[PDB]
Amino acid sequence: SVLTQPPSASGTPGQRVTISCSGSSSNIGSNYVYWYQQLPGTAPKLLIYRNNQRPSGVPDRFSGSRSGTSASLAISGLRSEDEADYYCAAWDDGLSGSGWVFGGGTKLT
Amino acid sequence: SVLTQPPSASGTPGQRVTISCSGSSSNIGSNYVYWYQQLPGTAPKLLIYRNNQRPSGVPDRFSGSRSGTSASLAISGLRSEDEADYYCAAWDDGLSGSGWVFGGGTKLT
Amino acid sequence: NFRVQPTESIVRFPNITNLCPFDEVFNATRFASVYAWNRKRISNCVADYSVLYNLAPFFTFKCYGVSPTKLNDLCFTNVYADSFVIRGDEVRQIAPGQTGNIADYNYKLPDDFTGCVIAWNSNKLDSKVSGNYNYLYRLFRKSNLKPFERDISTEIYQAGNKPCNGVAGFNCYFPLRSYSFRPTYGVGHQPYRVVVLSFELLHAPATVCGPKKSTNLVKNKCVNFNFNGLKGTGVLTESNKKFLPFQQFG
Amino acid sequence: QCVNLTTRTQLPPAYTNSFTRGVYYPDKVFRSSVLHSTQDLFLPFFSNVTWFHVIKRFDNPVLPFNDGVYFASIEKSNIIRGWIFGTTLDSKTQSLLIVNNATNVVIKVCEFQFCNDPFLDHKNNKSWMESEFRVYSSANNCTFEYVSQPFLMDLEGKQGNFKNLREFVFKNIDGYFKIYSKHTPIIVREPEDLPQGFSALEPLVDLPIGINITRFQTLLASSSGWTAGAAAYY
Amino acid sequence: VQLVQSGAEVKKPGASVKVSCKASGYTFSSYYIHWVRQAPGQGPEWMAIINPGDGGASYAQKFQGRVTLTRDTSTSTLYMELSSLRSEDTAVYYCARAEGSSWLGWFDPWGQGTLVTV
Amino acid sequence: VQLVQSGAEVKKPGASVKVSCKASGYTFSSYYIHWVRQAPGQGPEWMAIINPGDGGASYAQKFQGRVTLTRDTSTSTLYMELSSLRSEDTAVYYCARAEGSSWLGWFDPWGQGTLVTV
Ligand SMILES: *[C@@H]1O[C@H](CO)[C@@H](O)[C@H](O)[C@H]1NC(C)=O
Ligand SMILES: *[C@@H]1O[C@H](CO)[C@@H](O)[C@H](O)[C@H]1NC(C)=O
Ligand SMILES: *[C@@H]1O[C@H](CO)[C@@H](O)[C@H](O)[C@H]1NC(C)=O
Ligand SMILES: *[C@@H]1O[C@H](CO)[C@@H](O)[C@H](O)[C@H]1NC(C)=O
Repeated sequence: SVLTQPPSASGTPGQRVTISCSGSSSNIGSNYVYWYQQLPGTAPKLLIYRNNQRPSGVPDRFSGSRSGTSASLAISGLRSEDEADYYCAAWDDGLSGSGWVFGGGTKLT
Repeated sequence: SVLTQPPSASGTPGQRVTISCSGSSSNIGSNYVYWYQQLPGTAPKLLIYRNNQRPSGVPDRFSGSRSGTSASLAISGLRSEDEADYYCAAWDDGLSGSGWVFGGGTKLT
Repeated sequence: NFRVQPTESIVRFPNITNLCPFDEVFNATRFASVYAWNRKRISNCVADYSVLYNLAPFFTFKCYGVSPTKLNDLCFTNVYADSFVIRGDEVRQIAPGQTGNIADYNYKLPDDFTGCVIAWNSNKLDSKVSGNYNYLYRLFRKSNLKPFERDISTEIYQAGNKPCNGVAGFNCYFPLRSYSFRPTYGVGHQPYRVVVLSFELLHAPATVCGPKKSTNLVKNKCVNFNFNGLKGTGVLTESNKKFLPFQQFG
Repeated sequence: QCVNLTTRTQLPPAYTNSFTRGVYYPDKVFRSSVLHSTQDLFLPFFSNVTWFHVIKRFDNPVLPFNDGVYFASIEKSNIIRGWIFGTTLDSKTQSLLIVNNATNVVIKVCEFQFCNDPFLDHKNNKSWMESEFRVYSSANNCTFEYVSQPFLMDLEGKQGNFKNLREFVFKNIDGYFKIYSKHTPIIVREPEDLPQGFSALEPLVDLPIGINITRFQTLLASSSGWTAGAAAYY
Repeated sequence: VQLVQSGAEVKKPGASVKVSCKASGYTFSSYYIHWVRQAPGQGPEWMAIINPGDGGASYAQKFQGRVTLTRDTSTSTLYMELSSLRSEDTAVYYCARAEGSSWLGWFDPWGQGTLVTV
Repeated sequence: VQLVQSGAEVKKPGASVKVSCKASGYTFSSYYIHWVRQAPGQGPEWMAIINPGDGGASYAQKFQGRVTLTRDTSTSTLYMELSSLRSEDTAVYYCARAEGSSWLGWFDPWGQGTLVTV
């Protein structure tokens, strides 16, 4: 549908917080989700497949999961380098259009 | 808030004069109001209690009461000793600081 | 065929006149901490939740499953009285679907939550000039807890990958953090006493409710005024038949 | 705490015909000088019922519970104080309790630190006294609490001429727990079998727990030398 | 084994803006091509999915018909010709790569994007 | 039953001043002390609260950190220290008694005050 996202994600260096996308029916519970991180000044880069495995290789300090109609990503060992914007992408399959819809926008502090 | 007061209260002896202190929300509606008299050359004194009674002893000609989000004090029987100035005090409970924001400043002739 | 129609009309079941001891779990002096929130499954009396306008600053009054206008008319079953003291900024994230430092590690609500929360200012009452370092919360834990769960353990958090036991230091932090409450703090930082209800209309038969209405006594009239009660019309007269103490109807 | 009392043994229980007992008021809707038929749970007429006897005789048997149970305790000494409706009693499933000691009539349906056989009876052998008093260190999961009028009990006891006759009917329908009783403290005969007669049973209390129970016990109230009175129940 | 964009600048509103990026690397007939638009300060919106060879095209609801794409195999160019530009049409375009013969799955790396303003 | 003050003179700008006012009469250890300053052309503003014994003080937003507060019972001298004195802070400081272990209430009569100028 619209894929509501929190406006920001608070954090301090050296701890674990969770960032989540909440969606409607037949958008998150139907198809898989995709997590994305946008570093400033760089092209965006893939970080996870369907949340059961790592695509090429990342340390396992980041863990993704689904719960009902929402998806969540727990991050630990926070650094000042990883302060970026997080996005989620999903296949919508809604009425009058079924595009690759994205989430809102969050900022990591 | 700011608790504005008129700069002066022109009057004559034998005439009743009313001074009004204009407050804001959450200062006069719930918080009690105090009227203080500043004397020249000596220490300030507790002019009146909460607006029902006298501190230690005074004629009931000194009247004071609150209404809405404002306060008022009616003083009659003006003498040479009554030539002074008054202040209004109210609890603040404001944003980023909850000290004692007093009133403005008046002048009685 | 002619017929006489009734005038003042009602039906006769409500007969209550029961006492209801309250305003002590709501207006206490000592209250629970953030993680020390306790449960009172209230099944004592009427528990009128509508007469709460004596205290003006009840800023949190929204309720989701039921409306306050139609609150004290239906019957609930096993309502939970959970009370804790938090800051004013955390009041806005008590609602389900919110995120924060208290919605994942201390106390979280289900997405199908029934009930609502009542909060009010308690800074003058709960804030000393030297501070009140007795209400404390936990920020560090191994994993996120389930809703309606209490954590009591004060073991040292192993944030880093270094073996430490008991003694703190580098990458070994104390999870429980005491609040720094002062009366000069602004809105949202003052200590706010918070009470939340969970009606949970399931499982057991309903126990806690009361209409408590009343009417008059006008003998031998073609009306139906009857203590606002159970269905049934007619006229009301005086009958001399005898009942045993547990008898109700005829 | 848990004690290995053990000595688990069984005795052949005597069987006696119950003639016309266990008739109670069905509903709280009434009528006068008429005849009416009800399709309810009753004790069938001229049935048979077990008879447990207390003499060096100990008996707290395992009794199955199903769709309501009728008791008839005939006694003067008043050893019996309550009933435990518990199937596990290991503090994971809820168990009932009927314990009101002297003046406080608090009944706490809760999970304490209770073992398989947490005794609640006697003291210095024959005398009547509390169940080691302190029975739980702290409350972890408590569910129900209710105080009522104190039941008609007699202090100490007397053997012979069993005046007290407590008839009870226990039912558990759609979460409601219904207790019916007709307390008749008038009989001067030999105990033997059930007395011949008819008496209705008025309701006393209904408690909204919401759980189901299919297993219960009884709460009769040193190593060498046991002295106890005589009792009987059905 | 990489994709680079083309250069552009500000154009007049209500006109046509040509945008393109090259394609090189692996085989071409069995890999779908995604294009996606991203606005600064917000989330990106999915633009188009293209099958090479026969040049199959599909477009979203908000861009159906108002945008035109063309594709080819031998020259390996991928054109859009934007028309009806608003202040909403000031964003950065990205051309991508897919799994191949399937429009569901992970997204292969994008280019450097093209910024367009009115 | 009266509060007496100390004296002060002209101080250099950007320095720290110390005021101690002796209190006699009521109980020293069970009565809060309000510290205010009165300036010409304006009214008095609260700037410090004194809890005797441990000296636990809750300063305002504009008076936090810049004010050093010390309370005792043996010497019975309420030490107040101000840093970064300028020409704006030239005022008469007053220390007054309060309700005692409760902030809200009336105000006790004030002392003669100590005038500080820069
Ligand atoms: C009872 O006996 C069993 C069998 O060994 C033993 O495990 C248990 O600890 C004993 N309990 C007590 C209270 O003696
Ligand atoms: C019923 O009671 C009689 C004793 O009168 C006994 O002999 C018989 O076995 C009992 N029947 C059952 C089914 O228990
Ligand atoms: C009954 O409860 C009261 C509670 O006030 C207690 O003081 C008293 O000791 C209790 N009596 C008992 C348990 O026999
Ligand atoms: C009687 O009570 C005392 C109290 O300590 C106890 O030591 C003793 O064993 C008891 N005797 C009997 C026969 O119960």
